[PDB]
Amino acid sequence: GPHSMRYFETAVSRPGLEEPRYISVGYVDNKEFVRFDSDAENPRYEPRAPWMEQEGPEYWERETQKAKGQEQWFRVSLRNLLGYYNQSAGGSHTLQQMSGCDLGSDWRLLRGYLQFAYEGRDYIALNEDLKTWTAADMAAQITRRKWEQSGAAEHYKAYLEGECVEWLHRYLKNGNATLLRTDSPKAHVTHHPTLRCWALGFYPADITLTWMELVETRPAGDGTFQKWASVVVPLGKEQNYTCRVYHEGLPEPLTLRW
Amino acid sequence: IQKTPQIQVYSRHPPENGKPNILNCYVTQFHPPHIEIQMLKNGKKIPKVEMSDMSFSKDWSFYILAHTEFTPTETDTYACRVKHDSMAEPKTVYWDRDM
Amino acid sequence: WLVTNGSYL
Repeated sequence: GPHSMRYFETAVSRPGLEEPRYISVGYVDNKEFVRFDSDAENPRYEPRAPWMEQEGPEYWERETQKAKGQEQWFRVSLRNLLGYYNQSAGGSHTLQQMSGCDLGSDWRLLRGYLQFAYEGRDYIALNEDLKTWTAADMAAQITRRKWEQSGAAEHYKAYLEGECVEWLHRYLKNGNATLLRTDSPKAHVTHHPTLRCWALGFYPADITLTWMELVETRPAGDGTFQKWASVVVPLGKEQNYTCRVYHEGLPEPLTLRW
Repeated sequence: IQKTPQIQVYSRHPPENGKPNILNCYVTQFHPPHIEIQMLKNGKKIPKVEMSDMSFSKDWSFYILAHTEFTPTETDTYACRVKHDSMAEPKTVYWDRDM
Repeated sequence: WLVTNGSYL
């Protein structure tokens, strides 16, 4: 199947301050493996996954210095967006970035991604060709002209076909065991004045419950997830429905009733 | 513009009366990222409530998980209280133990 | 491995 790496970066300007808050989070196959946060007393890039402790000191020193450089880059770009949009530095503003790559079934680069959002809305994004930009509005068109003139797309396309694929290959080799894990859900059913099917303790988050109301899948905090789906039965007719749960951790899909 | 938070409040483990557990306030879909979350017991704030580390989603909206230990009883009520710029006043969400 | 950004916005 496919695989992916992503980095989610966030900068928030702080009025009357020079340094915005900068947070950077790494993801392999949508699982967080690294994080940096400018809020710490001595901020340092840190492993969020067991298999990342296999990397040595030069790794964490280098990623740390990179992150401080990115904090500066977002500080600049924030100042520029104030001008494009004629805003005041008296307000807090938010800039976000998603970058990384998807490897196909053949482990070759399938798709590269680089995109930015301002105030939580799409601003500019590098296209599938890793050559051209899509700008979201008139302000982003300024940036797009700038980046055309500077050839920034080349820098990114190099990274995406570069380091992104390499380091992803290596993060897959390192994280192999852990990343293949599946915890099967444990399920049960409750009656109310309304019957409810609970799936608890499962990983990864993709799951199907079928009898109806349902809640978005939620973290338990312990590395597993929870979901439930319910109906309103005809109050006298019990075994009103059967609850099936399909999840890739189950030897077979479960079946339950009240 | 700003996205108003969605809130779920639930225990990590199925609640038993008297048994040490963890209460979760899961807040999602919001923007800007700055947000303030509190946990309440019979209308009274709980100190020490730990924030998760904040992430954001594919659609750019922020999310986060607040959690603090708790010991459910038959009588005490629990709730989560969220202050965010998208709302003219903070939103409080009761803890329903079978929700 | 974190990408390093190019030209500023």
